[PDB]
Amino acid sequence: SPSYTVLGQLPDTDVYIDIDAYEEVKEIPGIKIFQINAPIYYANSDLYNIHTVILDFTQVNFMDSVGVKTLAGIVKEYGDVGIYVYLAGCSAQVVNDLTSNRFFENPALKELLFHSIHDAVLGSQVREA
Ligand SMILES: [Br-]
Repeated sequence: SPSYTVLGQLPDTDVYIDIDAYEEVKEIPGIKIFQINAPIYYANSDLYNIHTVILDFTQVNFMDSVGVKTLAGIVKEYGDVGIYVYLAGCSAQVVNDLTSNRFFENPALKELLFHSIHDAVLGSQVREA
């Protein structure tokens, strides 16, 4: 797909890249990591035993209101079956757009933000169930 890329972990590192880019790269059991390559309403249409979905926002420079509403729906619906959706690598600008479009109307959703993918992975290790 051009709109998302599935990432894996280079074993025994904090490096996450395209699962197809290198043979020894492996997905982490229980976690799906998707790099967003196009506005999320696109990647979402493709989407349509996992405890955590990590969305890598490193390539995202801004979000529009349609995208934030789409993301909010993704977070809510996974959440409703107990799966956390983490947002990794959001720029200050992206978090500003999220905020403007009322993504953090419930301030608890700030806990879904992490600076790096590895930070998100570690954050999924132990948390309220
Ligand atoms: Br977006």
